[PDB]
Amino acid sequence: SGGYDTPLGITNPPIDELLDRVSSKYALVIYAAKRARQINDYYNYVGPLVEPGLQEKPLSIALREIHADLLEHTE
Amino acid sequence: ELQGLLSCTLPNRDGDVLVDADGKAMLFDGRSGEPFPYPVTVGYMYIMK
Amino acid sequence: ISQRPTLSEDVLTDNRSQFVIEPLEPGFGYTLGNSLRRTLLSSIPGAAVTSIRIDGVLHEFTTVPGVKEDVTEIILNLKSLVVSSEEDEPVTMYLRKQGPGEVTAGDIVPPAGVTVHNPGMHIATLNDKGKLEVELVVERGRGYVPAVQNRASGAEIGRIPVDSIYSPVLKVTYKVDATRRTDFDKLILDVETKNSISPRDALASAGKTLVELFGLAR
Amino acid sequence: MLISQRPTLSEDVLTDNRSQFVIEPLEPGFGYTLGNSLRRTLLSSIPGAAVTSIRIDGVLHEFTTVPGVKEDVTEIILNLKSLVVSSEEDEPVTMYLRKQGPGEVTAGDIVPPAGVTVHNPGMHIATLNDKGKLEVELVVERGRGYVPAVEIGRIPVDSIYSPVLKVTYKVDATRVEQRTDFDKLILDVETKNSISPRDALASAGKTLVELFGLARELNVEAEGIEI
Amino acid sequence: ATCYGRSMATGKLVDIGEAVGIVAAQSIGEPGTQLTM
Amino acid sequence: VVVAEESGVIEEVSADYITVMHDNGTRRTYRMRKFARSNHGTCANQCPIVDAGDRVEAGQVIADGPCTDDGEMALGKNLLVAIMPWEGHNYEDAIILS
Amino acid sequence: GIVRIGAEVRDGDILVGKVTPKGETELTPEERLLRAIFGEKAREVRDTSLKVPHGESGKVIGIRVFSREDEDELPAGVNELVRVYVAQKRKISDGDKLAGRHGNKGVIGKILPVEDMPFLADGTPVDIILNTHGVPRRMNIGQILET
Amino acid sequence: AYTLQELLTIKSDDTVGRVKVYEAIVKGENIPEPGIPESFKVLLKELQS
Amino acid sequence: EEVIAEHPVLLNRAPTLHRLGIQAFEPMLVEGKAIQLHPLVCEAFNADFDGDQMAVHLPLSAEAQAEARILMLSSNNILSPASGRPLAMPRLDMVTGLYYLTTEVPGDTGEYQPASGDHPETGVYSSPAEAIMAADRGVLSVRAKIKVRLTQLRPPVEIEAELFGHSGWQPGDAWMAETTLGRVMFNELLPLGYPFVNKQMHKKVQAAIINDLAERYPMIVVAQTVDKLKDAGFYWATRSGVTVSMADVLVPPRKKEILDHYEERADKVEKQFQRGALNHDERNEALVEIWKEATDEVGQALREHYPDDNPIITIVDSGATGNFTQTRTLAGMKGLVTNPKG
Amino acid sequence: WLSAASFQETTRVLTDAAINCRSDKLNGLKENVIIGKLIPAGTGINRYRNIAVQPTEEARAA
Ligand SMILES: [Mg+2]
Repeated sequence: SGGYDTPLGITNPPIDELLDRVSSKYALVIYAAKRARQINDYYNYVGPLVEPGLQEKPLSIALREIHADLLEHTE
Repeated sequence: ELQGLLSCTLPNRDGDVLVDADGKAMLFDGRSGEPFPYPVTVGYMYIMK
Repeated sequence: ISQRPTLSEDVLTDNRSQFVIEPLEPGFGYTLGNSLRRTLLSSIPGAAVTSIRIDGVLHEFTTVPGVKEDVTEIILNLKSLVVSSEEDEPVTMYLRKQGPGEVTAGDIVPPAGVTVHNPGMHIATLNDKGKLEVELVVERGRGYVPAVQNRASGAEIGRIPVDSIYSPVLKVTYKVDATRRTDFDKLILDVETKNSISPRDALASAGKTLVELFGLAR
Repeated sequence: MLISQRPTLSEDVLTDNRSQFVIEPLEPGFGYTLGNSLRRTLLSSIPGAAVTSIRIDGVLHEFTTVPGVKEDVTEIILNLKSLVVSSEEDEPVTMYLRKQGPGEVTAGDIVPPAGVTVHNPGMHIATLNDKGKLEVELVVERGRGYVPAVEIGRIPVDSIYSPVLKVTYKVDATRVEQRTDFDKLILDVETKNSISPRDALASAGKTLVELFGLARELNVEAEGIEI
Repeated sequence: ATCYGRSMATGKLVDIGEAVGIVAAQSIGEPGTQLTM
Repeated sequence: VVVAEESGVIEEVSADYITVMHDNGTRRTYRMRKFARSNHGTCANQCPIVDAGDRVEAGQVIADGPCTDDGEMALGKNLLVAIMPWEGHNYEDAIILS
Repeated sequence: GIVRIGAEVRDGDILVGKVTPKGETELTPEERLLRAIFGEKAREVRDTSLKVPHGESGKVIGIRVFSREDEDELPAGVNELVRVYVAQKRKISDGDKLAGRHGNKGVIGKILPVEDMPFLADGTPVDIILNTHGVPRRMNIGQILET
Repeated sequence: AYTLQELLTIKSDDTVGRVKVYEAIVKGENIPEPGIPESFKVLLKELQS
Repeated sequence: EEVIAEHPVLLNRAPTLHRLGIQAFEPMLVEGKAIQLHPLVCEAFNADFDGDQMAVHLPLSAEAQAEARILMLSSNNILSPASGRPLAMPRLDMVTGLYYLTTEVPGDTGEYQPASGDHPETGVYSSPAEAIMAADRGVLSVRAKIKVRLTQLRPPVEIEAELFGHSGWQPGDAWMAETTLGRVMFNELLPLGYPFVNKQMHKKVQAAIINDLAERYPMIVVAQTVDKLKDAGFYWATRSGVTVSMADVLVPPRKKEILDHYEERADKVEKQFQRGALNHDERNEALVEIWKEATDEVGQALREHYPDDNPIITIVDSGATGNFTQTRTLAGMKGLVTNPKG
Repeated sequence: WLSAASFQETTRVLTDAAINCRSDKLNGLKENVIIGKLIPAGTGINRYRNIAVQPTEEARAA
């Protein structure tokens, strides 16, 4: 799993594991933002693909999804 | 003169001289209880708001 | 081998006492002395005045005719009142006085169950035209409680909330003696309380508090 | 006085000999009244048996060379001090470990006298090469805490009497919507194979209950009630 | 990105969207209050 | 601060004013600023430092002002200070108070 | 409509009640419908009353009032003027700025309980803890001598 | 880029975008697209002057 | 408290000199009317607590919140974008807290001493927990040199190459190390994989350690290591015993003679100028050189007279804060002073 | 011309730009800042801002 200790809710998934999913941090930002507003559209449009928290920010849900590789993206 | 006065310090009500001639004193950590290892400079200062 | 520790009391004055606990583990006296001193300084129950009410005034920032001190200085003088209450409920004390002369704590008439322990404390100085008429609500609690607002309670304009300092103890300290084949520590607590309660009662309350707290560990 | 309630205690089991405990919520300022005292009690007030002094045959004066094995006497003492043992005899009891021929000596190769018990038989001690033999005497007795080194061939060791190994605590803040400054105590304890962290915590709690009951006995007076 | 070099903050190769001109101006002008005669 | 313009004995002292009786028979009265707002919101409050019957000389302080204590500028408080780093709560010019 | 002397006011409380003749243009369609249905064309006003600013509270000390009915000097077209004075007792707090006489300034990071404070041998706790690293590099040794 | 745009358009100058943002946050919807800063229109008019 | 969870805010302090003057943080509800600011980001903000104020901006759109969490997060920007040096590194107090914690005091209580006669060494410990037990009792000092068997720490390059297989190690592997308990506890904060240091932690040494961590380990590992370093440095700075008193500010003993000698030189220069031989500008330059030499001589005498454990010397030489010219000005001699022209 | 007018010497820049009837292409950091458009850097670059996002079919089944 690695030597890093347990992150604390806003620093997870760790940025070093998410930057391995995209070519740049900016593309990661747009990835997560578009997935998050898609999620919020679903609540008013697909997902969530992982188990959501009792009350969770859709941005964090999208980040966990990107970490789980349950979605695709194209520049 | 200040150095000399730091030695003439009258004791407290219990006869103890709390501040030595270096102006320092042994303090106790109020959280754990063990006394702080080294002597710490204590005294009285004029503080404004 | 472990010998069961003992607690032996010494006495210096009516309000100050030294306690000796021995024998104890090496390096264990400091921690016990501190765990006792913190509870003695913080969570010893006592009684104090919560809110007052003067007739001629509607708020704290004014002057009573004839008296020398303003209402705020009078409240700062009343902050030094050491009282003891058995009612454990809001109970009202009264104080009527007319100058010339001086108003002290001995002029306050406490109701049943409560009593003032320093009647000689200065409160206000009155002249020919000075007339002082004060009600004082006294309650029982622990620690330090800041003035309860008139919005929290259903209080009215005349009620002047005051800070409540419920601590009956004044100054606590400790010292240990280490002894080094057979090593042990002897702990000496030094407790000085206000004349409200005796150091025996304060240390007993702290002991019950700490016993109740450590009881959940087992 | 006043009444406080709901000071719950919970546990997180990391391993079988190490666990964390959480006491919450505690009143303001009480996170440090309990923290240091519980740690020093767990460390220095628990009955446990351990090794005091030993005698190794073959070499006595050199204290650094031993035939048959490659480990020095220092490493032998290091391996011996980590041996967990429980004895009920108040007097010091002697044990013996004897093993000949090339091989590996463990803590199970020791013959325990009546009453004592070795809890880590799979612990490595020494390795005999060709034409080697080891015969050693051990002194085991009870105590509390830790004490440094205190007849030719006899050497005293550092006695680790405490059944707990490593204790550390921390304080955080969680409270009701009116204060938000209450204290929460986190106590990480790591013990030996003698007793679980649960029993060590309970023993420290009982010893502290007796200690402060000595002071509560002075008078039966009001204090903070519990639920 | 290859001719520029690695990014000082990230340590890796500089991303594309990075605006290295403003970063360079800030880096040059930030310890400007330390130059004395 | 309130200063006596002429020697005499204090005739009356209240939280509102101080009346002095000079040696030639004339009276004088000094009114006290009580809880007066300043230009910057600070409180200007005066309190008498003399008692009835005291003999004051010409120029003596009779009542203290906002930051005056028995006649001298009292801008702050005498505090018991210990000089040591403490758990970083005094890190980088921060201050820890009792 | 003026607050009463000695009252405790908080953020958003009304100090002086004032009503202003309401402009006919800004009448919403609902208000216009109501005034046309009921015909209650009498004493039309809007709420422009004075309120307490954000982050401000305290006891009301005094109220001064000047009227035009009574002969007072007021500017052109000003009929009534009311001042309300509010006092606050501010204790020392986090972020408040303390300083000595030697240029050693600082805000208050934490106020510990009196037990957490390090104390002398006889149990007298210190009142303020000033960090060491500050003193020698500022070149105000006068604070140590003063201490 | 999106932070800088949000700071300069829907937080400062957009007269139809700020009310839209408040209406979207109140109803729990996504934040709309920013418009044109009014100060830019003022600059254009002052250039015409 | 629910709507704040996982909703970053932006903290800014003017003047915003570089991009680190604005950083994203996760807001934690605190009591009071002050903004609590992590003590490591100060170097990025140039923010002390002498009355500083900072501003908070709240991102609303999803893209802005993502840019805050990813691009502008506090724990993501650890290195200066100008020189690549670490900025979230322990700055001054922590420095002393670690500098005191890892320095070795020869001859301290519990120090390893070889066996002499029937007396054993008593300088070896099976586990670091045994050293902690010996430190709770008054026997073992944290700054004393001892020998410990480390099971959960990594050895240096040479020790791992000799005793173990190169590039091969496992948690639980044992090895003997002659270090201080302080250096052990300090290396305990560094990750398992990092080799043991066993060096007095001057600020430059920890800067190098953080440079290596950022060059090799992930960013989050560095962001947690710096927090552990902060905690340890503060806790041990409390007990490092660094205060200031009039006695700790030691006046140089030979100051009188040095000043008399160089003032005699200057008086000879003035006597030479009185006959018109020496030039006016030459006289000024000669006096300038004389007093520069005297200032440096007083500084050297002060450096010699000052113990190496003096709190002033300890604060300056550890890299925490200050330079030696400040110490020369405080005790000793300030020297020459500027003019209106310069 | 907008960047030059906002930078320094506004009057001269405006006169010179009016004489030459300058048309600003309106693609620069400061230009997009002034007009309130997404800047041409960082997340404002075309390849980053127009990314399409949709779950994979294997995850869309679950
Ligand atoms: Mg500043």
